[PDB]
Amino acid sequence: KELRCQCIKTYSKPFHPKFIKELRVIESGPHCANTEIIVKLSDGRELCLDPKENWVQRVVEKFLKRAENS
Repeated sequence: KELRCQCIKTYSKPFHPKFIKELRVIESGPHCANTEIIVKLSDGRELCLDPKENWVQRVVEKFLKRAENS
């Protein structure tokens, strides 16, 4: 399934990676001029995050490292 940009907005306040349970990273391409990072929170809500922000990069990496260790 091929979708246009899935994010309407990004969430701008830093938060702890403990609240992320799933990550999707969709590189830019014909479908969407921007890379999108979509996180699923503990309770199933989803947020998009700005891939360019340092805090976002850090939170994604911390989630990935935790998830890789189960």
